[PDB]
Amino acid sequence: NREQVFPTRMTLGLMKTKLKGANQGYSLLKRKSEALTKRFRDITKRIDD
Amino acid sequence: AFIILDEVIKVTNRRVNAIEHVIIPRTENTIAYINSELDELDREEFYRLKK
Amino acid sequence: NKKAVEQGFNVKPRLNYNTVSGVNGPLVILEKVKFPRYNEIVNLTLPDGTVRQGQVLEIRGDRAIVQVFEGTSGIDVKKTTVEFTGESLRIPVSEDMLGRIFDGSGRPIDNGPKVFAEDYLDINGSPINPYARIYPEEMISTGVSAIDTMNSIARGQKIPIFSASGLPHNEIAAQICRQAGLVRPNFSIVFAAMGVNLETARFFKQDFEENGSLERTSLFLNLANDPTIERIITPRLALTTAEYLAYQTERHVLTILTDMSSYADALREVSAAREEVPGRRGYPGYMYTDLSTIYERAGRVEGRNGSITQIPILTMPNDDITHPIPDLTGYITEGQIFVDRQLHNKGIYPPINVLPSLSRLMKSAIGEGMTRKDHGDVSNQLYAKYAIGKDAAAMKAVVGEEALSIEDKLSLEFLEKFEKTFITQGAYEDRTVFESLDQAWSLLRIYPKEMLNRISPKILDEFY
Amino acid sequence: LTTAEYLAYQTERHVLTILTDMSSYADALREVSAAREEVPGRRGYPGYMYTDLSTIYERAGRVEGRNGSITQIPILTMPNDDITHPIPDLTGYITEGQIFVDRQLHNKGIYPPINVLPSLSRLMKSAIGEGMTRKDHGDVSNQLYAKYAIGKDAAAMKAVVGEEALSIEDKLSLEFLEKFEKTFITQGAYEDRTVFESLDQAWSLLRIYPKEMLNRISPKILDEFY
Amino acid sequence: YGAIYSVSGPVVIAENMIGCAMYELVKVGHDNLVGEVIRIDGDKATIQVYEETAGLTVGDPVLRTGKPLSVELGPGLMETIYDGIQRPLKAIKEESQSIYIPRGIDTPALDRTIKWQFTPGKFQVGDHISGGDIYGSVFENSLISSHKILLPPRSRGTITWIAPAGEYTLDEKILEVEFDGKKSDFTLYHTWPVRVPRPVTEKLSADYPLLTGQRVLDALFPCVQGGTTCIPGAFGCGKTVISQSLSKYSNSDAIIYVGCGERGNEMAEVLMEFPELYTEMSGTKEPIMKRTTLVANTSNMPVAAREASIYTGITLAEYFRDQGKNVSMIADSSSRWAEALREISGRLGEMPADQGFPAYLGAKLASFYERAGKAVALGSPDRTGSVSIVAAVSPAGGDFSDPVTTATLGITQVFWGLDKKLAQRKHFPSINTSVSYSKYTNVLNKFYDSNYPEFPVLRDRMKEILSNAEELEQVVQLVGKSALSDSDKITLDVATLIKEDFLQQNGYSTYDAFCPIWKTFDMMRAFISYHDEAQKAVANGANWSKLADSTGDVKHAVSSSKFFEPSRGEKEVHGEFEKLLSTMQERFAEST
Amino acid sequence: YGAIYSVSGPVVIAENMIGCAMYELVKVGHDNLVGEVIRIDGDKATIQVYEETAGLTVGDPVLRTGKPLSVELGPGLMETIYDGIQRPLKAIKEESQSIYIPRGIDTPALDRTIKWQFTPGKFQVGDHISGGDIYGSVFENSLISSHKILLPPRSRGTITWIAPAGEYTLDEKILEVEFDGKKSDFTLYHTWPVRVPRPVTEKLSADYPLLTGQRVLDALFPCVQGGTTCIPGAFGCGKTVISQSLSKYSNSDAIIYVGCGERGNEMAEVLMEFPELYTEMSGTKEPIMKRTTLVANTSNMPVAAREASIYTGITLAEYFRDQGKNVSMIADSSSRWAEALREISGRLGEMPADQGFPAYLGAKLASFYERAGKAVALGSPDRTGSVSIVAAVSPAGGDFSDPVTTATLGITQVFWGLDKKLAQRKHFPSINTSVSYSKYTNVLNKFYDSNYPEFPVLRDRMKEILSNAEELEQVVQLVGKSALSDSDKITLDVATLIKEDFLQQNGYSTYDAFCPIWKTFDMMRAFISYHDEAQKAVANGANWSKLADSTGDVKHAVSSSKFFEPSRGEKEVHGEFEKLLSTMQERFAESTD
Ligand SMILES: Nc1ncnc2c1ncn2[C@@H]1O[C@H](COP(=O)(O)OP(=O)(O)O)[C@@H](O)[C@H]1O
Ligand SMILES: [Mg+2]
Repeated sequence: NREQVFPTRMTLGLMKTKLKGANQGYSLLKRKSEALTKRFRDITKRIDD
Repeated sequence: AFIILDEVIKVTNRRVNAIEHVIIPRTENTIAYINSELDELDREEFYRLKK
Repeated sequence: NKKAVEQGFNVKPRLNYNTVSGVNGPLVILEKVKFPRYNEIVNLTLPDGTVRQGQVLEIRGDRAIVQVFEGTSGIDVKKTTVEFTGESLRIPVSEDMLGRIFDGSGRPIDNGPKVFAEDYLDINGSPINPYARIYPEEMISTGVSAIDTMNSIARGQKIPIFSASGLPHNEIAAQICRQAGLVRPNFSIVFAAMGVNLETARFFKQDFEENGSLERTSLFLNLANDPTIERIITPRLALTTAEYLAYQTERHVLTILTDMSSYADALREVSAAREEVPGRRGYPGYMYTDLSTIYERAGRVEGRNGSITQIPILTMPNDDITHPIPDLTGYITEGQIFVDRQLHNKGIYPPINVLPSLSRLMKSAIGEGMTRKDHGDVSNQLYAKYAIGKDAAAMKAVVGEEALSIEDKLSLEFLEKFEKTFITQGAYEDRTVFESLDQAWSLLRIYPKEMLNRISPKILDEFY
Repeated sequence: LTTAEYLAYQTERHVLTILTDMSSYADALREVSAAREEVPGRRGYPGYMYTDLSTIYERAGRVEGRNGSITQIPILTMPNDDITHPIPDLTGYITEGQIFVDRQLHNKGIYPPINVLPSLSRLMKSAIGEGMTRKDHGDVSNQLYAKYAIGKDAAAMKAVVGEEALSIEDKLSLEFLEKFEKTFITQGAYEDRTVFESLDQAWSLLRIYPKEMLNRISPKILDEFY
Repeated sequence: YGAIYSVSGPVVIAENMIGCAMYELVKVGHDNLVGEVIRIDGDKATIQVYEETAGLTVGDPVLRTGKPLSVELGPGLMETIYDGIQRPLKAIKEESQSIYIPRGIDTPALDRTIKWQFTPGKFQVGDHISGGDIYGSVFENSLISSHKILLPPRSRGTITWIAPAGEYTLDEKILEVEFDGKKSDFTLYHTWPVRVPRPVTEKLSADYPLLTGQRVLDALFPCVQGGTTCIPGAFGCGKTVISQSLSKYSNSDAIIYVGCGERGNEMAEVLMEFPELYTEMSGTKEPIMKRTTLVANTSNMPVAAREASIYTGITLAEYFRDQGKNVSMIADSSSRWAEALREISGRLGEMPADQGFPAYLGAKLASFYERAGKAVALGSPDRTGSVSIVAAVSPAGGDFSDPVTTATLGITQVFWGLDKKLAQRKHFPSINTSVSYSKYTNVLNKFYDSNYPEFPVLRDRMKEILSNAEELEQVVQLVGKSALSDSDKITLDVATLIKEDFLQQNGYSTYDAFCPIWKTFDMMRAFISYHDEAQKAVANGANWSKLADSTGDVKHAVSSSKFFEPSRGEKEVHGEFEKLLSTMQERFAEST
Repeated sequence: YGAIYSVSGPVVIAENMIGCAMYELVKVGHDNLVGEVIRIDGDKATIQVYEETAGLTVGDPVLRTGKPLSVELGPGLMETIYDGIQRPLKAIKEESQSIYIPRGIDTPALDRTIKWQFTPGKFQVGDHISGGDIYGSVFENSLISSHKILLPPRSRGTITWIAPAGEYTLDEKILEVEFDGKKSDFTLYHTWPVRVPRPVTEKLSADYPLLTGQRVLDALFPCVQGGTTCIPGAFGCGKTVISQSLSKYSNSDAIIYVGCGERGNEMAEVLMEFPELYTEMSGTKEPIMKRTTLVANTSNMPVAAREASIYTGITLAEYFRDQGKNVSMIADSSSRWAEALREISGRLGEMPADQGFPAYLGAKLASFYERAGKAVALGSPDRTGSVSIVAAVSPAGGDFSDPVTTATLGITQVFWGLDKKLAQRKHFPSINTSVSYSKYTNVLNKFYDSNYPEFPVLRDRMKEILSNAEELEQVVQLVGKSALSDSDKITLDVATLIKEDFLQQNGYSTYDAFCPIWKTFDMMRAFISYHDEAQKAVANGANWSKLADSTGDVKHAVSSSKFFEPSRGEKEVHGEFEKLLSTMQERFAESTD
């Protein structure tokens, strides 16, 4: 339930950078999933037509 | 296009869930533990300086 | 008959030391002390007439560093008068303590008389001889399935209740006290509140009164308003009373030490008042020993029919096992009952997460003789399948519900019907251990006979 | 601050003290504290840095009988580009706002390299009003902040879902972000922009949006100024 | 008497101080700077002076007050503005004619020049008197009339002489009590040590609620007179609205607002807004300041003052509780107080415990919160006051993992949870219903069954509706919204209506300034009845879109249930709510 | 006899005590509390007493024994329980008639009333005798027969008189040595200072394995007879149960179970269960307790006595090694010993070093763990004993970064790390197969080649399977199981089977309480053969899902091999395993066909 990181100030900064990047990637990928799902709904409607 | 798009959407949703439920909690727990250990080292240094 | 009376009929004058060298924090230092003891509880008289008790902690030549439980506040060099009793802190105990409410330091707040002492026992106590101990092998049917089947409390067990700040640990502890009883045949509860809220103390007192336990309960209430230094001695006083009533009276005693987190916070405050080692998270390096002198007063002894079961109620700060209070208490005590905020938010009562919970004294005190043959295998299998359920729930959250296998789906169903129907209980519902085991066998019969790999083949054939 | 107190309160004039390198001031506090036998606090700085910074900062403020004011621009220097450091933490506790200078903006040649997303003034509603500034100030600032956040989101979104798949409210927002960073935030070091000229530039930036899109602006101000 | 021996920053060592007590306030220096005694080593007595210590030379006399840090309890505490040390800011400004606080200013904490009307109590000469007994009454304000004069809790004995009715300045003798020697002479005031809680005969259970007026606060997350709550208290979260409401629209007969380390312009804002308040307790509008005592305490004040601000406030609240008045204490910037305590601990050199906070922070917080509660006041006559502590945590660094925030959340039974995002979304009072909670519902069930029996189940069902709507919103974000069933659509619509009308209360608006408990109960009844009617219509098989089209009138009536004015009150609003329930049932049934 | 100057916690600074050496045993107080001198600041001499300091007064006399803390070695201890300062708890209970240990009770460490049948050794009158030479033997009990009486080290000379065969107490003279014209009288017992290790002729490389009985400990991370061991883990991980099972079922001839900072109910459980258990060694069923002695120091006992208990236990183990017996000392918690050291250092006022633990903690641990090792005893006749140290380090907070854990891992050779995620969900032993290691596999290759040749290759295959499946488990937790290949599916399934059946060993069931070396080897053979057969069948082209559906019976038979009773004998069970493998091969061939 954690990462085997040696406690250090540099390691703390690296892990904060990792958390910020992961949050940014999570928001970006959630928005991309929403956009792709809108495109997918359009695609399936065109499939029915 | 429908099949490829569905596969890509499944992969992307899986990766979003994986991030939000593993990477964010694991990194947050690592941050908390590193902060606690840094506070512990600071407290040990404080006690040594007090001595 | 009893020769302890003869030494009682002796009067010992006490020296009143107006010589107070200095005072700092909670520590008041005396000078010109004539042969100071190491734990002589003194009676320090304030200039205003208030009398606060204190015990010396370090005694250099002609010097004694007294810490006062009520606090130094108001102590003046010129007017304070400190008399040395010449003996360590001794609680006046008797069989009449049962049914009386005492303060943090043992002074009766029940509006009744001072306890008519039958003996004066040192609160610090003595270690029980390990050769004189008896391994607790008598199961207690607490009535709650999560503690009786998954875990198991013996009679001499000292299993605490790990919980967070807002969890219903108090309601669980009161449930155990009102339902505790030997599986194969009463408990004189000794309750020690340390820094609890008035609401918590009132709840415990009202529960005992309404369940009738107040006729056999001796409360040692140390509220949050009470001084923070006598939280150190409140569990000592209650445990000395319990040790008396158990070993020297042959009464089975439940010792409920509420807010051991508050006790340990008082311990850290006392340590930080001195130049003590900071241990981990600021708690003293001797914390383990202190908590040992608290917890290890439980257990049964050879030749004496009494027993003491300690159910300390911890308050983990951030619901973290790794915190020093839960870690040290788990290292010392003989198990733990892990109250879970996740299950409490889910709405389950009792909110016991059985995975972090454990009981050393299940090994013996469950089996073919104490209860039915299948209990150990059933508990092991239930633990395994509950963990598989939690892991499969995490996998479902990560990668959707379709990717799960048949085993994962079965394990999710088991998890749902185990948390919903087995762990969950009413506040006043008591389940016999056999009924709990039958529910457990229903939950295992969710599975096919092949997947119950922790069940022995004979038990599985005879019980499936 | 003693000079500021004198001028503002015994002379009735407005001051605007501009302190510089309060990180250097905290280092001097560290040196002075360790000159005595004081044990270092959280990050080596004394435990009373909160008190010292509180005195220095709260030396300012308006008063009742005197028609003078003192304003402060402490101007910190964050050591490792973090707010968790004691100097920024305490400065944010005592003070009443933040203005953030960003390395990302500085590396793009944008002067002043101030990013308006982390920066805020808690007392902005009082300063930006109708009798003060011009009556569109608050709504214009809120709209600029919202559209700048949308511009950053769209800039991150373009490299993920392509430029074409962006909505109109994302493409126009990208254009607004480019014009905002390269013309509004980007200010000549010796270019004096009054509040009215800056607000006119802000309206010029906002005018690329049709009036229907500007939603944080009140209808009356939108109908009058657009 | 005493004399200075060593000055190294705030810490001062004074020699020739034999007989000086611990934590006792001493007048340090020729300017009579106030400081307490930290430790004693023989003659010496380490003193931490409160004000700035520059200029104190060796040989400066150190007069010993003889008493610990004490609150100046008496008439004239009500509409004054104080600090942590309880120094009158208005009187200091008037006396010094300067915007600054002169160093070592010793203005009396209560107005001695003002004359108070004193009416002797039931006690007469020769009758026994005990601590906390009311031996007189003083007319102080219009909101707070008959400011009951209390014998000091420690004092007791036989009454020797009691002053007759008339006007008497706070500093002159009012009562003489002989207890093994008539050494007691009592004025209109008494001094009580701040750290020592004022004793009570018995501390009852907090049963009656604290009706703050805000619908969400007094419906879903209620607080009790004598209960302790918590508030995030961050910037731009509605903390001002919550404080204003609790100050003027609550049940409290008195208000103690403490700042304990707030920012200068925030203090300016609160001390400029509170005198502008008006509470319509009587027919004529009168200021809320007539019943609200301020402890104004910025960051320039001594760290000792900032650490003692909440203690002084709770002692004032305890005093007004001993008079039988329900008191509400708003402890803004509790964390600021914790930071001041940490700074004091660092000055001591005491070992840090967690994140640098002292070892005893949790114990001090628990004791301070336990000092709050309903209690029957000491001595005769029997009267039961209560102290409510509403402490805005204002976490340091914007995180709830701080030791002080964790301790406050654990100890306080109610968390009201102002939401910064919801406040930014133009919502008031911006209460995050997902994280806010109240543990006083179990004890309030008695009052609710006594007055409004269905209110607990109504609020529980409203919380269930909101939680189900959150789940349905998550589902509608994950997949298509139209895939949701009719029941889910009704849940979403009714919960959106509840958020818009029931939860969003406009303080500025006249109709929603203070919604009484009866009107809140009636609105809960109306909303739950509308939800039940919609659920019954769905069960009947009617399309939800058609049902909404037909019952738009009932929905408009439910929305206007906000707009019903509590000015008429009592049966007029209740009767109109009874009529609204009849219309809702009829229109819903007609659509079927 | 000096006075007392200060009593702060467990340390007692004693004034007017010039002439007291470092680590000299003293009798502090009127109750004669046993203590050891730490510092000597002139006249004063700081003393760490091994009893409770409550009631000590300034001025109370302190006597200087003139000796270091000395354990008492000889017949008697084998089946007893002690108290760190080596006070027999049984004798204390009988003498005091109370359930508490009296303060400053001075009961002899070894019972003097018992008469031991002494048979003189090969040394006769006039023959030169050196330190550690065996001049006789006594019958301690049924299991420890011929408890060889060793002449104390550092003592040499010519035997002037040796007692004949008969029954003697410990006080009676047994042998007399003349050295440089000075006669020395030797008895059945002799005291040895615990701090100084007992001398040996030459320490040897350990080559025989210490059969713990646990499957994972025996196969994956083996330990030798004479090798140090460490078992870190949080509370509830299983270090205590692992230690108790090792003491019950190890092949070591003698067990020294040391309890430092361990709850007394564990000592009671040992004292109750060990007599019921029986050892198949010595040709007859003899109780385990006849070869196990306990050095019990409960957590609530005096703080300073934990170090004394460690040293007493290791010195008893060294004595039984010098007798030629393969001993295995088991410290309950070297971490609790280290916590006691930290408490003493903080009471003294020394520099905290790391986490408050004194700066000499690493050196003390290194010395204590270097006490262990296979060695030839000091004197004739030639014999080769050993001492294994299985010490359960208990980290604070469950983090293996603790100073005591790091120093213990630096000094030890075997790491049986415990995972709490496996401690929960009842997966004992909770040995974390990833971090755990054992550096004795290279030296045990000889034993494996001698007895079970395929043991190292099967063990390496199991380690590879577990590591590969751990990587695949990370991959599947990240991106699901759809991407994994067939062989990946077999690897994951077989490793889950291994963890559920082979590694998971219930120490309190009849079948898996003690899995012997041959049963563990057969089970590795079965599981590895199952993995190989599944891999071969899938490589032949059979779909893994259908193969699993068809061979569920074989998988259940493999998983149920842990239920085979070791009591049935090696011949009977090995036949059952051979039949299981044959039927497994037939079933896999039929499924493939
Ligand atoms: N091999 C095993 N078989 C069965 N149960 C075990 C085994 N190892 C440990 N346990 C269980 O773990 C529990 C905790 O004991 P243990 O973890 O050994 O104490 P410690 O916390 O000192 O390590 C015991 O109740 C025991 O039932
Ligand atoms: Mg253990």
